[PDB]
Amino acid sequence: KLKLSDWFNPFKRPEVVTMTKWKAPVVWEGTYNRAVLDNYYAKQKITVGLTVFAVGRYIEHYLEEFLTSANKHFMVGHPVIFYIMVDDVSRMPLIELGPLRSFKVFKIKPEKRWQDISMMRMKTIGEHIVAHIQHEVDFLFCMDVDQVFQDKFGVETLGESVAQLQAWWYKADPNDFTYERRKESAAYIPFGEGDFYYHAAIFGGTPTQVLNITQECFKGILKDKKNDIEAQWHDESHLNKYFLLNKPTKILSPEYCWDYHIGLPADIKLVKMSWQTK
Ligand SMILES: O=c1ccn([C@@H]2O[C@H](COP(=O)(O)OP(=O)(O)O[C@H]3O[C@H](CO)[C@H](O)[C@H](O)[C@H]3O)[C@@H](O)[C@H]2O)c(=O)[nH]1
Ligand SMILES: OC[C@H]1O[C@@H](O[C@H]2[C@H](O)[C@@H](O)[C@H](O)O[C@@H]2CO)[C@H](O)[C@@H](O)[C@H]1O
Ligand SMILES: [Co+2]
Repeated sequence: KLKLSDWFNPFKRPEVVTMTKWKAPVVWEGTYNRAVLDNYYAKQKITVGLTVFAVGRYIEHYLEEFLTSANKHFMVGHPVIFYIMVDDVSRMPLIELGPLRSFKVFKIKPEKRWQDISMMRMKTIGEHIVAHIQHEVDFLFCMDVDQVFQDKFGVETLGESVAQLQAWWYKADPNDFTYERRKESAAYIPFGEGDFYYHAAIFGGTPTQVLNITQECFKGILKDKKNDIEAQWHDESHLNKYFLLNKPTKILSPEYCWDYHIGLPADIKLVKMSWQTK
């Protein structure tokens, strides 16, 4: 059916990494033919899902900007369902959605520690994949709420398993990655090992793969807590361990999740999504 040559040309971005040793593309602005993919996926009649959690003061503020920008830039041309997880549903703001967009809201019990809020996402996402999302969408993205779409974030990002390159580390040496380095943690990665440092603010894939991502991360979170240890960067450490062992079939460049606090080097041609201030 579809082959990499049909839509992806790595040679259009020669100054950056565009392919991995396991044959996965790194999608940079200029390398992809979105028109070919729009037509390809429209034939298939796909629906894309997007989960976001919002707890505490995050609820009304970031969520409005996130959803407003998402409705504007996320997978335009194809049906989308927004899955919104909140602790108090009263905080859910009213965002008018465009054609073929809808949403569902669920009330979640907020955890005590800010670290468990972020990590408990993994369990909750898996539960809703089994309960309904596996029957509602063909691809699924899970995103932090404290970020904002800036340009088209389209079907060029879809794949079996999708990882995001952390903007601060994509040109760094693996020995400088902030992996979990304690052998006692399930997320342990030795020095000299690792392909990239992936950002936990964006990951996706088919519901099947996302279930495995979130189930395996959650089990590592669980094993760690039972040994009274918490990974350096919590779920992100476990996600990086997971993608080390289970290579993503597609990687998104830092253009798809950029921190302007870095600046704007020549590598970043067109930002599709940017961090919010932390
Ligand atoms: O009080 C809270 C805490 C967390 N969150 C949710 O958890 C996400 C992660 O928290 P932050 O965005 O505040 O922190 P970071 O930018 O440091 O998050 C990054 O590091 C985390 C681990 O520390 C996770 O790996 C996360 O996926 C990754 O984007 C938020 O986007 C939000 O969706 C809330 O809604 N409210
Ligand atoms: O290292 C993972 C961690 O990165 C944070 O980003 C830091 C970055 O690591 C640091 O080099 C730079 O000086 O400041 C950035 C902003 O604090 C992310 O904020 C965090 O979520 C993790 O992804
Ligand atoms: Co964040």
